Amino acid sequence: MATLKAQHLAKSYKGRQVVRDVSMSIDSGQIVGLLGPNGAGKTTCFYMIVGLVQADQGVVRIDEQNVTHLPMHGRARAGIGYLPQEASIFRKLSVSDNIMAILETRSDLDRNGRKEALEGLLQEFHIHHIRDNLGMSLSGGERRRVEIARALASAPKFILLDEPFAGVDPISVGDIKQIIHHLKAKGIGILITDHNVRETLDICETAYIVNDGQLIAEGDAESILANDLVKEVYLGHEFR
Amino acid sequence: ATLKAQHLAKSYKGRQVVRDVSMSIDSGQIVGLLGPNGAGKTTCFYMIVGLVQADQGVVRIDEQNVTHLPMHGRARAGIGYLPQEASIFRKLSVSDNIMAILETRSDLDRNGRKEALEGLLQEFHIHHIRDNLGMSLSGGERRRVEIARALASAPKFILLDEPFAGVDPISVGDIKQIIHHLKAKGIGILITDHNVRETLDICETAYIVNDGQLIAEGDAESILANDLVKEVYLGHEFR
Amino acid sequence: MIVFRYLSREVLVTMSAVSAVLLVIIMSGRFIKYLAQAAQGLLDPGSLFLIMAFRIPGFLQLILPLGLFLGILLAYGRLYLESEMTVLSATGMSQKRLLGYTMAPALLVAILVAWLSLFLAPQGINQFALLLNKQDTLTEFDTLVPGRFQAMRDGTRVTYTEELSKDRGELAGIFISQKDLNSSNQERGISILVAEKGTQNIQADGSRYLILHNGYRYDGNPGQANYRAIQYDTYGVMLPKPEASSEVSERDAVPTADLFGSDNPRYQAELQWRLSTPLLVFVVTLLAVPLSRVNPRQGRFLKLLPAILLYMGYLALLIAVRGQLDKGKIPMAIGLWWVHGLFLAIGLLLFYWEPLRLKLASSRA
Amino acid sequence: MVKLDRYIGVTVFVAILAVLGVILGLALLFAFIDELNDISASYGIGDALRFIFLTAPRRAYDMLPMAALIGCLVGLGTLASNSELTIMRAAGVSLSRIVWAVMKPMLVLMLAGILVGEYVAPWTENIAQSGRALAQGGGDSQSSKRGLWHRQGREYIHINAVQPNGVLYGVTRYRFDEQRGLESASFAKRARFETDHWQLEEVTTTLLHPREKRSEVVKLPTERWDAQLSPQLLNTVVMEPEALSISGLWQYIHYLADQGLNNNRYWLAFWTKVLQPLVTAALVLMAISFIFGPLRSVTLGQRIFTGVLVGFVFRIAQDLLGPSSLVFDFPPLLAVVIPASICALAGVWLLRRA
Ligand SMILES: CCCCCCCCCCCCCCCCCC(=O)OC[C@H](COP(=O)(O)OCCN)OC(=O)CCCCCCCCCCCCCCCCC
Repeated sequence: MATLKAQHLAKSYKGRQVVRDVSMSIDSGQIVGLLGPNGAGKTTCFYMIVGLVQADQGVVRIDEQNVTHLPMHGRARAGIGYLPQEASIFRKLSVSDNIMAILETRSDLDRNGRKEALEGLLQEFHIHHIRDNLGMSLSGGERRRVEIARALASAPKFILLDEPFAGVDPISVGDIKQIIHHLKAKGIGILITDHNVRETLDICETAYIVNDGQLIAEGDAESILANDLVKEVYLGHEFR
Repeated sequence: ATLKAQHLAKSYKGRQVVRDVSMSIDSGQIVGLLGPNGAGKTTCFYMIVGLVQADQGVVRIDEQNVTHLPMHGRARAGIGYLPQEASIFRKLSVSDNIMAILETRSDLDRNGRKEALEGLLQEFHIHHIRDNLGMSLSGGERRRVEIARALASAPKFILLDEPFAGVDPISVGDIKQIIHHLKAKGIGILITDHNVRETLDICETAYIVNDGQLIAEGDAESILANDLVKEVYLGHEFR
Repeated sequence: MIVFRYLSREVLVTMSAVSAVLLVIIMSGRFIKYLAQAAQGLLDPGSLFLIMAFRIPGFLQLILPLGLFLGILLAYGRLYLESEMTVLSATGMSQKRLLGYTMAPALLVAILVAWLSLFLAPQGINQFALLLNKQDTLTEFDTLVPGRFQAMRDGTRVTYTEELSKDRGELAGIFISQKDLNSSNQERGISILVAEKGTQNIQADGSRYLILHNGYRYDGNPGQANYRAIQYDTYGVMLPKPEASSEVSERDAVPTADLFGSDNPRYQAELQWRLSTPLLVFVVTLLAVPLSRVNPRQGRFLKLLPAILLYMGYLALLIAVRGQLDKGKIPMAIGLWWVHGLFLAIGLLLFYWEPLRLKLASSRA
Repeated sequence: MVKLDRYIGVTVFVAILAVLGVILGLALLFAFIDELNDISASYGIGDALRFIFLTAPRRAYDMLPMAALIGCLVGLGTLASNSELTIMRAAGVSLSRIVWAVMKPMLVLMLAGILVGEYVAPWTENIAQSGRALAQGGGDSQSSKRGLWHRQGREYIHINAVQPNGVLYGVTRYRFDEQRGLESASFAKRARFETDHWQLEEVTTTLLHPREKRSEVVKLPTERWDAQLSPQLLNTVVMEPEALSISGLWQYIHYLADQGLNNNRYWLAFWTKVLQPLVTAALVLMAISFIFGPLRSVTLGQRIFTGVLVGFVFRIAQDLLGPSSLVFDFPPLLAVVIPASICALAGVWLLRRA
């Protein structure tokens, strides 16, 4: 049971202030959404948690271990995964090699352990039938499944998804939600940010609304959809 | 007026993308162009626009046949276009933004151009930002100025490319309001977008294109009840 | 061990392509120079595909470090643009580990460059000089024009004949002004060897063989009354081709074995120069990994021209320091290693910028 | 169509000016670094800096077409990547109208190029080269590399430096007799052109009677010289054929033709200086074709890299085909027409392909 806590985050680009005292918390086995208007500090907060943006104030700690000053690989070794929005598969490496290139860097696995881990990751995500196709010849669903398996190959405690339901067909969101539920069942604290409010609020069991660089709401779908301030600044009065 | 695309086809390297897709956009009609990402929907949209050379078929705007004319010839024939990305003239003011296209029109004289510019500024509620550079505009104001500039060339049909792309649920109301205002003028809007719910809401007729073929057409209720669509594109759990 | 041979293949392929393009461009430029010289009339058009063939090793040894620099830049920029390294870093890969992965192709490139520098460029330059001098494709004295003068270096030697004939004999007059650049104040070294007949001959044993048929030699400088008249026949004077000697010296052709035990400062400076071209490989490898971090807004190609300018400045500074070395001014103890260390320190500053910023921010809070 | 024309013209003009400034700065820096090799006591740092800064207009005029190509690429790609040309095309503006809008500033740019290359570049280039020669050439009878040699009936003259206003430095005359004996060897500090008169002020001749006697050095204060060297012709021979004006090149080509020498080196310079507008037009046409084709979505760095590479290839081909016309047998006109011809052909092809 882990806990990724972001406390009093603040960031100021140019001379203006984008984020101002946003506090978050994601447990283990919990799905959390980070929603808000485009111009607000939603993406900035997400990246400050990820490690791509250095927070000016505030701390980011996982299990009483400051990772706010560590670089991206330091956070990754601390147990914080990350999956980029666009396609990020090794184009010229086969599907098995995509996962093995990450399994080979694990210091707690031997050759037999790596073999069994690769077999388990291939069978579990139903990508065993394409275990030899190059990553450049994969469709969207297979590419996403291989990317998720590759991310899991490094054994993270938290996975931070960046726009999973981006430019996907209505049938394709079912696969993404199945994968996210599988990750939650495994015991990983997924955190999602996305433009697609409906499916994000459907899959997430807790949501954070960030407007004007502040946290203006928090709670499940019912509490978010019944908030006058959120309905005024973000969702309008005619949302669902 | 009436824009017709008939027996459209287009084959890329080796493979075939579009095979015998036929549509028809009337005047005062809002029409959608939906389908799976891989299928030939964007290709059909661009072939109607004039950005992709169709291998077969004919595009006829009313009596005229404009399948061979280039993009500017089609635009002179009365086909507008609004790109998905921001396309505002960055170094030109809003009034200059509209005027640089109003000067192109040959049926207007100086007084007519001035009156048209004043009417366009007053009609889209941009008369209070007429002296701001195009690079210093917010999303809503930029989109309103872009639509005003598109109208400044006096088109018969406007082919919007992804209007509800990465916008808040607040702004879709404004986008729908602008689209309905355009329709009330007598313009045959055509929308292609990823947002299935919003497109099926605002539109009046929809065209689903999968595997390069037209698999369904009609209003939103008939599209949502189609078994083939519900099995290839929407899914059985879509509303 | 998979990412290792993935990055090492991408970098090597891109380096090969870039090096081929750069070699083509450099050879084309040198060809325009030599073609202009042949147009002036001081070269044989037939002996042009060996002059360029024996100069390829030097161009390759000067190009391969730049090829590796640009190949690393392009390959790692492609990997950064395609979100392909953000997922390597988000799983545990450090930046020192990336440097260690990058230093494997650099070793092969450095071995190739060291071989070219120490055993193949001297031989090519030796053969090029042997051709251009011994084989005397056509000497400048075989291109004389009646009534027009001909000069060399800083006008130190000006040859002219009044009459030009197919037989190349009994020329009306040979106005040669062989002037010493420095011969002390009293004697200026300027001498005129004018003859009634031009004795052009086989010109085989001592390259251009020239003798005066009758002989009228004066060493008297016009400034003073001191006149040195030698009215006897002038002895044979041996004329080498200025082009071969001007660009290629003896230091560029001596074997590497002769530089280790030598004491002549030119030879020691040349040895220090030879054991430097492998070193730029590692220096630019360290300089290239931090520089290849790009955004989709910047792209791969933004910082290619600045990299080329930086490499050219590196080479120019090395050449200037070698000149100041073998001229006896800069002591041989320090050599060019201070230039190498300066660029190494620039690379280290580039590498440790982000860790330094992170450590500074951590202590501030 | 006034506002769109002004918009495109201003963008292209500013981009071309910036690219030209950067290219000229780099060229001047490289020239100064190269010139540092020949530093000396008589030729100081200030003299080298003055020469480098005085040969600025020549370099700018020479490198104008490359600046035009790269600036057109950058400026038009700025509009193309912002989707501001798709709007013009979708409003009823053809591709030919956009090409003409881009071409309108090019006319004034190439007119300015012709004017400078005919009136300003030769003047400053002559001033600069003369200065370097005066500095690097006052030592003695045979000191400078920038000197001139001439032959009279029996006299042999070596002029260390040739200055514009009919004045020479270090005039040395060797007057051999019939028996090839040195009748008189002289050196003069300066000279002045007065119709048929050349006044060799500060002349120290050393004549020698070969009747077994010593040479008598005589310090004449002023001597008349019956030289057949016209200063106008003297300034032409000491100057590179590409550093002369178009009119001066025409006059010298005809003068060479009258006597019977080979003027094929000067015909190349005449064609290069005259046909420059066509070369710039072809280059900007191909740049426009590039923008509307392969490079309508790439980033700025790729456009700059492509422009630089294409300019390098173009200049390499132009410099390869110059001496190739003289060593081989084909007119020098084809050494200027061919590269621009294929550039225009490729541009027209890529524009037709849209
Ligand atoms: C004896 C003569 C000696 C000559 C020595 C000359 C040395 C010059 C070397 C330094 C020049 C560096 C300039 C580089 C600037 C690049 C920075 C940049 O991005 O500039 C963009 C700038 C913006 O311009 P802005 O006013 O914003 O335009 C919009 C207004 N509607 O754009 C600009 O407008 C700024 C850039 C202007 C550059 C002007 C210089 C080039 C033109 C002169 C060529 C040389 C010709 C000399 C002789 C001419 C005789 C007629």
